[PDB]
Amino acid sequence: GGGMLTLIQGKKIVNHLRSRLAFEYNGQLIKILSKNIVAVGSLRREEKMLNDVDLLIIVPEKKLLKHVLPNIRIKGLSFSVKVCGERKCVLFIEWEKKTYQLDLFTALAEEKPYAIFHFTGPVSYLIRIRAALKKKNYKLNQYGLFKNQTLVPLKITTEKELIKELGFTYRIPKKRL
Amino acid sequence: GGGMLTLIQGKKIVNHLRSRLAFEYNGQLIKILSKNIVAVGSLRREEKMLNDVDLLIIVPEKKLLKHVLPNIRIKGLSFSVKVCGERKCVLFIEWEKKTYQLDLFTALAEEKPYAIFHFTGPVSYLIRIRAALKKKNYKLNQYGLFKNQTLVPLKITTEKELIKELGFTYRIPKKRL
DNA sequence: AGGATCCT
DNA sequence: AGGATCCT
Ligand SMILES: [Mn+2]
Ligand SMILES: [Mn+2]
Repeated sequence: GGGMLTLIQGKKIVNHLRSRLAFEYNGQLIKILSKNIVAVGSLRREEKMLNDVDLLIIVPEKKLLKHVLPNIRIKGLSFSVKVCGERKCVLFIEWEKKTYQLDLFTALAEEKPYAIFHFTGPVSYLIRIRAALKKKNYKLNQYGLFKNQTLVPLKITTEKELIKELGFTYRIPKKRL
Repeated sequence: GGGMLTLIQGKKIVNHLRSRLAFEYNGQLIKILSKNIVAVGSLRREEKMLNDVDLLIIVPEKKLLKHVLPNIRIKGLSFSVKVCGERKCVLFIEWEKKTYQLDLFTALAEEKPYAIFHFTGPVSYLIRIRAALKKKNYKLNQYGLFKNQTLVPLKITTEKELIKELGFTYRIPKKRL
């Protein structure tokens, strides 16, 4: 649906969106803070050409998940909604007379490092990491580390801390595969 | 994405499409036969208003699944593709200056009665039927009846024959729930 | 209930 | 590998 973007064009779009995201809640437009917007996906991995732009939005309250992506607003930018729910929302945005795919995802604060790790990818890397943890009866996803469907609380805050606690070598996003 | 259709408008669209569906295969446009096109979903259940139109296409060869929906063609009608693969293809068609959702699905000959049953719905009915079979260690889907992930070949040809063999009362599509 | 396509 | 949204 969306056209190809260069990495620089993608970064320009992310920079534009950082101050312009909001959601409608009880008849009020609530602005989303730049600090709670994280560029993820292939843009974070510095791929030269992008099929879409991926943003992770950190939502401060569980009760707001109902309202954020389903009532997403982008100041001054026209867009259509391809698919949308509380956790994923795919938009086709109009930018400089062309149409591009913007993927929006949400995470709660407690999920943040797991979500950054997940949404950064790439898929081949996630599969190898998850297969290794699966052998030790763990399940890793964008929400947490689980054993036997029960959350395994880890004493970590950042993505780096998570990767170290999971027992893997840290790699900059561009070198993950 | 698509507008609401009346049942009669839906039927008009199905009638139009019956002679106009084809797919591109090795540089040739292969016409799909009307006899292999079955109206399913809420249109088959005679719902007064439709959110979309559902067609089941019966594909004569397994090897053609690669080619049919991914290269679907509709003579004289403009459309865009929302999502598409070998088994489901959702199109937004232009009809009399309005946009409507056309859902296309494929089944092989051996799957036909199971596919008709599945795609006719409604969801509430499928769930109750499938839950009852699940208690007897069976799994029913659009492809067949399974026990322990193994196909259970049934001596049936039609949807009516299938429903009787599965041990349920036959109901016209409009009365299934 | 069960599966398809699409997201990383 | 694992999950979201959408299809019946
Ligand atoms: Mn991406
Ligand atoms: Mn339908």
